[PDB]
Amino acid sequence: SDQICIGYHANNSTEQVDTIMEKNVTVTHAQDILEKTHNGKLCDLNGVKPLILKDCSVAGWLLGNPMCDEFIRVPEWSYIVERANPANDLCYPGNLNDYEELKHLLSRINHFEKILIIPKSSWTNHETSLGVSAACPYQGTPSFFRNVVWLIKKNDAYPTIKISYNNTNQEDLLILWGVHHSNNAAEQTNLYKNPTTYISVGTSTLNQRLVPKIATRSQVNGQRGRMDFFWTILKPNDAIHFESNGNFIAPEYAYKIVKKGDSTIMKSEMEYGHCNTKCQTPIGAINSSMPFHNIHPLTIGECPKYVKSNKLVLATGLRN
Amino acid sequence: SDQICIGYHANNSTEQVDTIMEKNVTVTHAQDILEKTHNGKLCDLNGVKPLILKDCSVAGWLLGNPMCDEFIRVPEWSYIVERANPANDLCYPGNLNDYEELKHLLSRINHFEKILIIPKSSWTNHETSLGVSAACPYQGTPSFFRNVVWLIKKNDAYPTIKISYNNTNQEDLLILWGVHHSNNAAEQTNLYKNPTTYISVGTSTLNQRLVPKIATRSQVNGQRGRMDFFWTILKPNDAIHFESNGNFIAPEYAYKIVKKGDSTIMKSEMEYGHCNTKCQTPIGAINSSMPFHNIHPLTIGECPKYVKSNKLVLATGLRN
Amino acid sequence: SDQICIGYHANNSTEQVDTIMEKNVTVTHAQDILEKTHNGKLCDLNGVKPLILKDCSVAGWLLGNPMCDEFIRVPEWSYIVERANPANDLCYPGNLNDYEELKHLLSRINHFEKILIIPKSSWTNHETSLGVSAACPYQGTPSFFRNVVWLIKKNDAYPTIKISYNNTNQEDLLILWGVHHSNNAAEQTNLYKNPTTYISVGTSTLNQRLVPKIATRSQVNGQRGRMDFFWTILKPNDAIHFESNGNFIAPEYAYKIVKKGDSTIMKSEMEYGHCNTKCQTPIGAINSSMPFHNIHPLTIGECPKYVKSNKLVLATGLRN
Amino acid sequence: GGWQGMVDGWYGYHHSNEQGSGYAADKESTQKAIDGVTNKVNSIIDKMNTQFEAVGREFNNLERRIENLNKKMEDGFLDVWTYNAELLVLMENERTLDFHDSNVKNLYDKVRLQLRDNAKELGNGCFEFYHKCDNKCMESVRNGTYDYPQYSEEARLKREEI
Amino acid sequence: GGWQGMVDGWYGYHHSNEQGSGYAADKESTQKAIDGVTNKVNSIIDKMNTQFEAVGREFNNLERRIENLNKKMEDGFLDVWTYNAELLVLMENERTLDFHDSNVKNLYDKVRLQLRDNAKELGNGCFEFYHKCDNKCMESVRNGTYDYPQYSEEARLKREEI
Amino acid sequence: GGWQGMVDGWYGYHHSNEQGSGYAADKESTQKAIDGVTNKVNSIIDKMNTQFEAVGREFNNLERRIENLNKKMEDGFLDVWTYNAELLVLMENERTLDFHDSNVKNLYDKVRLQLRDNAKELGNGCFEFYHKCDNKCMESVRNGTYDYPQYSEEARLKREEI
Ligand SMILES: *[C@@H]1O[C@H](CO[C@@H]2O[C@@H](C)[C@@H](O)[C@@H](O)[C@@H]2O)[C@@H](O[C@@H]2O[C@H](CO)[C@@H](O)[C@H](O)[C@H]2NC(C)=O)[C@H](O)[C@H]1NC(C)=O
Ligand SMILES: *[C@@H]1O[C@H](CO[C@@H]2O[C@@H](C)[C@@H](O)[C@@H](O)[C@@H]2O)[C@@H](O[C@@H]2O[C@H](CO)[C@@H](O)[C@H](O)[C@H]2NC(C)=O)[C@H](O)[C@H]1NC(C)=O
Ligand SMILES: *[C@@H]1O[C@H](CO[C@@H]2O[C@@H](C)[C@@H](O)[C@@H](O)[C@@H]2O)[C@@H](O[C@@H]2O[C@H](CO)[C@@H](O)[C@H](O)[C@H]2NC(C)=O)[C@H](O)[C@H]1NC(C)=O
Ligand SMILES: *[C@@H]1O[C@H](CO[C@@H]2O[C@@H](C)[C@@H](O)[C@@H](O)[C@@H]2O)[C@@H](O)[C@H](O)[C@H]1NC(C)=O
Ligand SMILES: *[C@@H]1O[C@H](CO[C@@H]2O[C@@H](C)[C@@H](O)[C@@H](O)[C@@H]2O)[C@@H](O)[C@H](O)[C@H]1NC(C)=O
Ligand SMILES: *[C@@H]1O[C@H](CO[C@@H]2O[C@@H](C)[C@@H](O)[C@@H](O)[C@@H]2O)[C@@H](O)[C@H](O)[C@H]1NC(C)=O
Ligand SMILES: *[C@@H]1O[C@H](CO)[C@@H](O)[C@H](O)[C@H]1NC(C)=O
Ligand SMILES: *[C@@H]1O[C@H](CO)[C@@H](O)[C@H](O)[C@H]1NC(C)=O
Ligand SMILES: *[C@@H]1O[C@H](CO)[C@@H](O)[C@H](O)[C@H]1NC(C)=O
Repeated sequence: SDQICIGYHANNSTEQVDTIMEKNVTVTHAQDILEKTHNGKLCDLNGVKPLILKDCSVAGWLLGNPMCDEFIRVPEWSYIVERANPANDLCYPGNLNDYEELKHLLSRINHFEKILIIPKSSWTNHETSLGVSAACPYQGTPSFFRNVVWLIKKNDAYPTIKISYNNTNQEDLLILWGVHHSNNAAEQTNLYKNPTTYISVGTSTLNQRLVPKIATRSQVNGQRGRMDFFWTILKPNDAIHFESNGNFIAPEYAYKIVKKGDSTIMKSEMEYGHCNTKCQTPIGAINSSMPFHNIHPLTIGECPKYVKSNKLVLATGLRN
Repeated sequence: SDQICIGYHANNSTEQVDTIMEKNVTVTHAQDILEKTHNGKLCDLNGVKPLILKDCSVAGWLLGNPMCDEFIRVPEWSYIVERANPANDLCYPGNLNDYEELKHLLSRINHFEKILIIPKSSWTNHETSLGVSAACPYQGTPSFFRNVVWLIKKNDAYPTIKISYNNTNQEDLLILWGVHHSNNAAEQTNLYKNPTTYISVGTSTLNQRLVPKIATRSQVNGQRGRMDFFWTILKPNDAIHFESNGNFIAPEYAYKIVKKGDSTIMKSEMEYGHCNTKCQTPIGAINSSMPFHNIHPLTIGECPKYVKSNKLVLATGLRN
Repeated sequence: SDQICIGYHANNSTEQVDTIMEKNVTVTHAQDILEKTHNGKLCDLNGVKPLILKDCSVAGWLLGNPMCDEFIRVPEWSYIVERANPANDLCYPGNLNDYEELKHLLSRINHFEKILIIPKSSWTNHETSLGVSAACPYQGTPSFFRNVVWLIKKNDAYPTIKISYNNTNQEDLLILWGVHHSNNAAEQTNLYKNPTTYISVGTSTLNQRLVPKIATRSQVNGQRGRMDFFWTILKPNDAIHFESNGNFIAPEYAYKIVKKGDSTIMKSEMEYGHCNTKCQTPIGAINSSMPFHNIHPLTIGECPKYVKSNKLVLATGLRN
Repeated sequence: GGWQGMVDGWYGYHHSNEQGSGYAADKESTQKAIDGVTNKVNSIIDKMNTQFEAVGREFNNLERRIENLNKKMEDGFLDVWTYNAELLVLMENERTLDFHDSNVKNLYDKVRLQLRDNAKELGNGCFEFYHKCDNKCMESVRNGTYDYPQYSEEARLKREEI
Repeated sequence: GGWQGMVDGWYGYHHSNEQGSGYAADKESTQKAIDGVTNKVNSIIDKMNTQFEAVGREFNNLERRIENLNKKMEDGFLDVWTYNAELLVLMENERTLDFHDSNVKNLYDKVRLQLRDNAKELGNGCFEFYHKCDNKCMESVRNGTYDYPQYSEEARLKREEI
Repeated sequence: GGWQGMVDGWYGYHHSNEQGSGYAADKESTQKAIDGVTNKVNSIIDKMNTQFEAVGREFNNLERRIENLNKKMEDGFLDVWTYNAELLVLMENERTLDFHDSNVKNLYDKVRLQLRDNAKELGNGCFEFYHKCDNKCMESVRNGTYDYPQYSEEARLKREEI
């Protein structure tokens, strides 16, 4: 006797899926909406390459620690990659003021150009070749940060410096300078003659005065002295006014800077991978349309939403 | 032969609705739960009016920049509205310390009243009528912040000031004063006689010392000098103790203040609209019970949840 | 005439439940997923006891305010509990620098041990027994913070102190010291002889210089003077170098500290309950597997998600 | 398809007999759906907890890290609310439409039950009677009181004819 | 309506014949519902990710902007979790009740299919037999083995009697 | 159970007659389910708003309070998105499976309606014809054109025969 039956598809899929009332339900077809993979590499972000600092910190790179002696132009970048512990940082120990906000400012940069603003030869009444230290070697011989100048007394004098630099460029300028904290009265006269010293710095917004702290400290990189560095953004028609009678670490170079956009500092040990992406993680780039991912929380770019899951599997087919 | 049928409503609605499995489904009735509209105006918030500053910054208003004289009282307010770029701010250039925390403190105020605390006439041994500047004009003529006094040497002397003010009111007092950074030794003796000066300020909590920074700076509003202003909340039975031998910008007026709640500063170019609301945005007030809105993120009040959508349409009726 | 019916369970449950389309639906069985209860007590967190400070602030406890004489010697703790307003804080008025970050650092501590680092009897050329004040009474008699020493001139001299302490322990050391702001020139010579004084403090990272602010201030706890305290973490092989010719409040004791994890400061008026929990609130511990709770927002531990509800009731049975 | 002619409700009947035809809305089940759909919308609205917040831009040019923290927070909640609101609307729309479906198919069923073999399921939502069903007969199927015995035999004998 | 009598399960049968009446729960489909509803509750509970956090008020009187930032974050999450939790409970309650419905109507259907015209759908969940259904006949409909031929004719002739 | 043999679709027919048996898929309702399930997935994907963010660790060792604030925000959103994603998948899976069910039971009903008493509902998804249904008859029930008139009599006779 003739029969017609109504039924549904089946196959040898083992794909399993959970439901709010049932677990481990085998189905015919399924789709995972969790992105689990990455390409293992550091990539450009929307067409622009990161600034990969390698064994230098942002500070060492900026100030020109002579172990970072590699000053190549990258004139723009989309993020900065630093190692967890760069080996080259402040070779001569001390500080960089507002360092984190500076790194944040520099995280993404549309135009960056190193320019000479105050040539070494312009210091006629001070020594410009004796401010070097075993703490900052270059080719094993004592040296110093290459973008600033540690002025020393000449003959037996340090006349009071009064200079100004006008930003005649069309771009903001990032300028840096510093103060040297000497160790005692003898060292102070030995280097600068004048025992009681100061540095004054003025722009249209800046109004700074630095005074050395002549005191006993522990040794770092062989030195008990310290150098405290400071910075400012000198706007296109403004000028910066320096005055000092000692302990002044002067600008030499400075940087034309155009901003446009923000990012952050990525900590990764990886090297450039000659790739492009919309979503970078410190262990590799993500290339996905999926709405969720479980790769890494410290992402830069436009990424899926980070979650704690192994598996987000939607049923598409039937019970099997 | 007779027939009965079962069926359902239909109409000439074109309303469309999406479903998780179907798009562009025409339905009979529908309801949008996204608030898209606002009244285009700046309103009171729960019955209390904002402080609308117009062409002044909070600093210019507080210090009494003479282009802001206009001192009508609002004795209380629910939020402050400042223009993106108020024209009148620190006429004599410089700073106001902790400015952003001050603005946040003043964002919402339950009682606010200007009172005289140290009358001009009380300065018998200093000049009180020569501290005016072309940087702070009133109708083309040199003037100065109206709530503080720029004291000058008298005869050829500036004896050391030692004064105190006890807060005998029942309310906290917001008090402001400043230090003048002169440009060089000649100007310093010209204005204050004494070359090496200071200001000391003490209360039950405050323990401050200010020292002028006599240095070269760029011109702003015609001036190379600067004035750095500072503030404190003097509690009802406390006293404030000032001491200075120069460069002191002294309180004259001060403000009774009662705090209660918190708010923030709204940036808007709009003017008051003689309306009331529970939810203000910088482009207009929202009056809604809807759970979501897409008007503006910078809301003050009790608002729906902000989202990125054009349209949140629930089906209420049938397919059509 | 014979009949079979199909039906379902019913009972005399009054449990009610809402649905998205219906309210107040009586059901057979129901389950509330909102945790509403707590044990009313302060407990250990994952096996480790809190530091319960009672009538002392962290500052008063750390510096050894003599009304904090209750040093039961907890060598580790998981969180700190303070009362809303500890009565015993800086008995001699002033400040503790970076107080909030310090508290955050000390919120959870794996090992904590008070050790003597500079014995009182080591100060041969300064008075060590005269630095006491009615502001810091013990048993009604004048005293002082027990972990630091208020050095005074001896004979009629205060020779310049130059000392250093090397951390020969295997653990970081939390060290504290302070500067005394005297009230006028007479008091200054009376206590320290030298009129113009300073304190310098140096480690491998620290480079500090403190100068007293000799000025008029209001009375607090009977005193117009102030003491500003400062701290540092001295790493295992580093040394700290102190130099002063006056106004120096010197370390005596310090603390071996091992860190490991982070927590925060809990404000509670309650009492230790000899209990353990995963989730502490300031009104009691929570012991639950429920996904939500409405007890209190200021939780420490792993808690359910805090919500504003009375009731989250899932139907398990049928309509009744 | 659905019916333009039915104006007094959401679900109902078209009856075609001797006295003329016409539409009648099922009052009770229409009201059920209105109450339910109304409760749904209100629940979606009323369950939202609203609180006072003041949102501005209070951080300066040397507090950009904290400003970034606020940005991530703001953008974060915007992402959460957008996705939830959009999906909630999608899901509840699916359900609302399925709810209407189910209500209509319950009407059809409760009629099919009463009629049994006294009528012929045309398979387009309509029932073709094997007997003569006046306006009171029609009204009776509508309020669930139609009496099957009354008509069995007239239907029993109109059947085996064709 | 539901049955105060039936105590050994969630869904079942009341049988009314000569030997006396009584209730019998359907074991299998009752267990299916208990498992499913139990899984639902556990899923709602077990899927919550919980992590250690320490929540306090660590900012001072000149850090009110940051404190505000923390407030907006805390309140933000409270609003997210409140809405989600409340709506989740509302939606899953709707479904749980519909699930019971669907289970009962599947029982009714599988009986309706066995009986066919040997019984009369009373329309209140009950079937009125056109024949004599003893306690073994009753048991047979319950375990899906009721045999339609056995009774057709005793029914076919009590049916054409009305 | 489901059918290994049906290879060309999701829902369909197995026909068992004289010329041999075989499976055929119902095109229309299979396509409706593929469209719907495809929409569901794309909706769950496409409704996610994605925005640029830069997530790092920019706070120093004396900014641990702010760092903690960021931690609570990050973990917060992770807890929100984890729960919502996990539950969403659980709930939509339930619905997708119920959707398939409902589609199959609607196929079954549209056949049941063409056949009426010319066949016997076996109650396992199959229809047992009371007449002889060749491969063209079979094809006719499949494309909805089965002609009930042709076969009424032959079925009437074979039905009354039992
Ligand atoms: C910074 O310099 C500009 C430009 O100054 C002129 O060009 C320079 C290369 C140099 O040779 C100067 O001597 C020139 O004066 C200043 O802007 C000018 O200011 C002058 C002086 O009052 C004014 O009359 C002009 O209008 C401006 N000229 C141009 C070309 O813009 C500027 O103010 C200097 N800034 C500071 C803060 O000192
Ligand atoms: C600040 O002022 C108050 C009030 O001063 C009194 O009232 C004035 C109007 C005037 O007549 C004064 O001479 C009075 O002294 C001081 O409070 C009084 O002083 C102490 C408390 O510290 C105590 O002897 C009194 O009971 C207080 N009386 C009242 C009515 O409050 C207060 O001490 C002064 N504060 C400082 C820091 O000096
Ligand atoms: C801090 O002291 C350590 C410990 O060194 C020694 O033991 C002390 C108790 C004391 O007796 C010292 O004189 C001893 O030298 C110093 O550690 C030494 O490091 C230096 C190298 O810089 C070297 O002379 C020693 O061999 C080291 N010994 C050990 C055990 O490490 C350390 O340098 C001192 N640091 C400072 C900043 O003073
Ligand atoms: C559910 O399934 C989990 C993973 O399943 C694994 O792969 C499938 C294809 C099977 O071969 C299964 O046996 C494998 O282990 C299990 O590990 C898990 O324990 C299961 N959970 C329950 C509640 O049954
Ligand atoms: C869905 O429809 C969108 C535009 O629809 C328009 O608005 C409504 C009010 C109707 O009246 C209709 O006539 C209009 O065309 C499109 O943007 C979109 O592409 C459509 N969806 C699909 C799947 O094509
Ligand atoms: C629903 O019920 C609300 C309060 O419920 C009360 O407590 C339960 C346990 C019962 O005893 C109930 O009868 C009580 O009223 C009412 O206050 C509320 O108005 C009701 N709302 C609606 C829409 O029915
Ligand atoms: C990501 O994946 C696709 C498909 O696998 C691949 O071809 C390409 O590398 C990526 N595409 C885009 C649009 O980023
Ligand atoms: C908001 O709109 C409602 C509803 O139309 C209106 O009646 C009410 O007065 C308005 N509320 C305010 C505060 O303007
Ligand atoms: C929590 O409650 C259980 C049982 O309700 C009780 O025995 C004990 O007090 C608590 N258990 C744990 C593990 O803290």
